[PDB]
Amino acid sequence: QKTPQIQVYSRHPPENGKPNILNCYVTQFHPPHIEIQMLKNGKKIPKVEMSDMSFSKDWSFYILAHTEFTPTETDTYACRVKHASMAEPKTVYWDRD
Amino acid sequence: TQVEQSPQSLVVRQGENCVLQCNYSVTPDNHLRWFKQDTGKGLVSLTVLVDQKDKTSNGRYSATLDKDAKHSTLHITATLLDDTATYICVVGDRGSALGRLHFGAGTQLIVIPDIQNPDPAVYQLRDSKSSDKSVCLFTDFDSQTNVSQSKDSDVYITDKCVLDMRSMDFKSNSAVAWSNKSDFACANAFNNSIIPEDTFFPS
Amino acid sequence: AAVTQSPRNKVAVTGGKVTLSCNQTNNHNNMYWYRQDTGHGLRLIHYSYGAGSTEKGDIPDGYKASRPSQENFSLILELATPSQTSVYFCASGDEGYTQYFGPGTRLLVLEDLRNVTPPKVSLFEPSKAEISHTQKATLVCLATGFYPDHVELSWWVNGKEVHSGVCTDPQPLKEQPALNDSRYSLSSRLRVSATFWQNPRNHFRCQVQFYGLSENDEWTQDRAKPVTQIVSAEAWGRA
Amino acid sequence: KNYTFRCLQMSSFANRSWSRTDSVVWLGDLQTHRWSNDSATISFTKPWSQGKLSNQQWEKLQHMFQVYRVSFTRDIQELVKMMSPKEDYPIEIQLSAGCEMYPGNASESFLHVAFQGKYVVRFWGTSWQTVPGAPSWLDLPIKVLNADQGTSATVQMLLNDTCPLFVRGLLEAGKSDLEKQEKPVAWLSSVPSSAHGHRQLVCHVSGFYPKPVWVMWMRGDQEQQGTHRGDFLPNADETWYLQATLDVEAGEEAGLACRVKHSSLGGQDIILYW
Ligand SMILES: CCCCCCCC(=O)N[C@@H](CO[C@H]1O[C@H](CO)[C@H](O)[C@H](O)[C@H]1O)[C@H](O)[C@H](O)CCCCCCCCCCCCc1ccccc1
Ligand SMILES: *[C@@H]1O[C@H](CO[C@@H]2O[C@@H](C)[C@@H](O)[C@@H](O)[C@@H]2O)[C@@H](O[C@@H]2O[C@H](CO)[C@@H](O)[C@H](O)[C@H]2NC(C)=O)[C@H](O)[C@H]1NC(C)=O
Ligand SMILES: *[C@@H]1O[C@H](CO)[C@@H](O[C@@H]2O[C@H](CO)[C@@H](O)[C@H](O)[C@H]2NC(C)=O)[C@H](O)[C@H]1NC(C)=O
Ligand SMILES: CCCCCCCCCCCCCCCC(=O)O
Ligand SMILES: *[C@@H]1O[C@H](CO)[C@@H](O)[C@H](O)[C@H]1NC(C)=O
Repeated sequence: QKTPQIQVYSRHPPENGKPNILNCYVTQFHPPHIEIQMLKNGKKIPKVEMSDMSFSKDWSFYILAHTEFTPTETDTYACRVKHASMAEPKTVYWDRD
Repeated sequence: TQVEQSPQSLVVRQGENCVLQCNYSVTPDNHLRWFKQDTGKGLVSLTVLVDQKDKTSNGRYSATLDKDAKHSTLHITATLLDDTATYICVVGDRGSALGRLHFGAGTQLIVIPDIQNPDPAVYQLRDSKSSDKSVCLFTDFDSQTNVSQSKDSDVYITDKCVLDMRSMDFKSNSAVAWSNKSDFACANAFNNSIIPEDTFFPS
Repeated sequence: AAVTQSPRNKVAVTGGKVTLSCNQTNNHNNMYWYRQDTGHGLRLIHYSYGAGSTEKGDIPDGYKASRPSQENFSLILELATPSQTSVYFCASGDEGYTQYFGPGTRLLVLEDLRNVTPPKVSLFEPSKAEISHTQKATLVCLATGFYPDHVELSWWVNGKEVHSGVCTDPQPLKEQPALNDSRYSLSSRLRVSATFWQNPRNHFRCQVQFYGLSENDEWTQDRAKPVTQIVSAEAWGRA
Repeated sequence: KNYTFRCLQMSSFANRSWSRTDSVVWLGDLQTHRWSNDSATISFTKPWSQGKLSNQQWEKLQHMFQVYRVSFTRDIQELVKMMSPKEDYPIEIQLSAGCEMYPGNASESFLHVAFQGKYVVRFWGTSWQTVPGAPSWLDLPIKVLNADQGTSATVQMLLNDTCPLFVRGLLEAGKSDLEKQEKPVAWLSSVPSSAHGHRQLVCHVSGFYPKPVWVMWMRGDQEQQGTHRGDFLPNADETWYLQATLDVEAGEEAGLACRVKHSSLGGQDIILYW
């Protein structure tokens, strides 16, 4: 059993009020069953696309989630992951800096 | 079912050739085996075909397999009485013990033997212990003759039956009739049957 | 690579327990049980990949399997029913695809055993008229009055079984065809040369192995218990 | 120059009755196929994913895989029964199969199998074998798998002949995507460090293809040895993302610049001054 790493990052330089893509890259997990949510202000974003799950040379799985977003002064964005290796879901917040 | 055989049954005469078919939908199809099963006996493997387009032979038996068509034929050349049996097609879906076998329901073959020198007769045979009890034996008729059941329900008549005296190369048909009725004698036992004109009835 | 089955033939009652055994000394890990019924190919009931493994096949319902050792694989019918009347085949194999089949076991499950009856057996000696007409001699054996129809008829000359010159009726005939549980008769012929029958050192015997009750089956009728048994009749050749 | 073609299969067996098998196919770092458990057929994820195979050759190959997927599923379930009670569900199986393509007509094929996340089995030469460190109980599955001569002949053909031939055609057909150049765009930011007094500068670089790239924090012409490159992270559009951090003293930010070199820029480096 292996614990998921989660990395949250924008496709383009983030600019307040400008449309962009937010990525959540989940890696290093085993077994492959996983649930990934991207959140705006703690609420589930609806239109989230997922890449096909794949795995690396070391046999650990990875998958990329992404969604359209427009960053603002006040809105928070996060990626929440549920996996059997963790007792509780893990949440990583997008921090533009 | 996944494995179908044709014909369901057939009757041929000794010396004639015949062809039996197996068609299947089994996937994947690793190999196909033909078994011979004599009545009330077990399974005797005749051949196994393994290639995409295969041909095998084993004495008087030959077979083909075409995996594209999912079709096999078994050919029996110059049939003999002993070919009388059920012939079963089996398709194995793996090249290992992980496989399942898919069995056809079989084709029943009957081969009518050649009776070389008919000598139809009705003989009376007596019980080894009680001199008074007897049976009537209708024997040595050719395979054109049919033996009918009796009109009287207290007269018993068996179906015909061919025996093979192997060391003399000799075959003969026979049927047996017996009864307790007072009206029963061998002169009259097979009256319900069309028996040969020249049938020997000894004194 | 050989496989054996026991028993070879069995008559049982509805609700009774029946065990069918299969033995192989090939050190094969894998064994398989099938039944064969008219209109169907063999159908897989249970199989096993080793001692302690049993796995359900295509038609497992009503059967339990047991693999106590590498050698033995049993099929257990805890509550036998008439639908289990069949011919059962066991097979074994190693990691290869070949399955090596046993000789088969015939099982008949009756509703009730009350009509079960062993045969009488009579041997009818060759006609002197046949001998003078053909220089051949046909013996006839007749098994009569038996129920059910599970019998094996065989011919023996001087204590060794003969097959050449034999033909036995493909099935028994009903003695009372109008009746519910008619008894059966079966006939067989053995034909030999007149000189063989004429030799007084030749001892001919017709044997019928009858399959009926076991020692353990209950019996409440006044007549003798119709157990599995051999009945035979014999005669010596003569000039 | 060198490209690895990888067919990646992931199969999960939850219990005796539930399972799924999903595959993805990669040529280098570009996805060429997907085969979802819910799909009867393999999906192309590029216009050129059929390579130079005719429709008939592709149909035949796909049919072989369709038979494989069903057969593989039953085989694992039967192997579980065979080794019972040694191994039990849940079971995870991964396969990595393909070929690496070298200059000329040179290539090497592989078929590696992992069980519960550990590499245990490969196909090598003409048969299946376990690899060093694999458990002994696998010798029975291997014996059973190696009894299947038809599968051995097919796998030999796939690895020795089909893979390199197919991939040579893929490389031709996909040349323009494989050789694409996409430009990095960079941007700067800063966070508080693990220690109070320090700050951590971040140089973000995104949208570049292909993967090789150079990113360094710099003071004029002096490369800052403290620069720490993160991992290459994918963007959803088959470009890459990378960031290079530098821990510095609050106040020292002025004069620092992030410089990016990439093949797509044609020697016009990106230089971002703080
Ligand atoms: C990526 C590999 C693809 C190659 C497979 C191509 C051949 C194939 O599909 N073989 C199938 C079907 O084979 C039959 O039909 C065939 C005709 O179509 C033949 O006639 C052939 O002779 C039959 O046998 C066959 O069923 C294979 O066994 C399928 C699986 C092949 C890959 C197995 C990978 C190794 C698994 C190791 C498991 C180890 C872990 C484990 C062990 C035990 C329990 C649990 C886990
Ligand atoms: C296929 O090629 C192999 C040898 O190649 C290696 O194994 C392949 C599966 C693949 O991974 C390659 O890139 C590897 O380099 C042949 O195997 C040899 O076969 C001969 C006789 O058949 C035998 O004596 C050798 O020991 C085998 N070599 C090894 C290393 O085991 C195989 O025969 C080829 N099959 C066909 C059909 O071309
Ligand atoms: C993965 O795909 C397989 C094959 O399509 C699915 O197995 C089939 O499931 C259906 C619906 O339950 C059954 O009727 C079929 O018998 C199965 N087909 C075969 C060939 O076994 C399987 O359900 C899929 N798995 C998941 C989790 O969706
Ligand atoms: C044996 C694999 C290597 C050789 C394959 C050459 C043909 C590649 C075609 C791509 C199809 C991908 C199918 C995935 C099959 C699976 O593993 O489930
Ligand atoms: C098998 O696994 C699936 C998926 O985890 C589960 O939902 C299902 O209930 C299980 N089935 C059985 C028969 O245990």
